Amino acid sequence: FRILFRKLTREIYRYMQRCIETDRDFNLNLAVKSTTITSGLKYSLATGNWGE
DNA sequence: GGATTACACCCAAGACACCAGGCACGAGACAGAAAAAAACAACGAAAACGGCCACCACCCAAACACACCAAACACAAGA
Repeated sequence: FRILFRKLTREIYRYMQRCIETDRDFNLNLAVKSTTITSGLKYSLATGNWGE
């Protein structure tokens, strides 16, 4: 979970780099790609390979 | 620095890339580089003042001699 959540926070940074340039208010519900942690946990528990 | 580490067989389970900066084209600005002109060096022409030979007179150089001093064989002294 630590690995996958640092992935997610890096995505949030990469997104706030672009969207903020537009100079708009953003609701953060399009800023988090929730599928990263879900897909990672599911991949590890379904394959056994413990990691990205 | 690499390279190799038993042989045969059975079963199950998941994936069979997604997403992000570079090539082309897509347009500005100082730098990669090109054109010019004005204060840089020299040379031609005129002006008059510094340079060369006279003229010149007083100050330093040579001769004469003075007395004075430094000096050198040797008759005498001496160990």
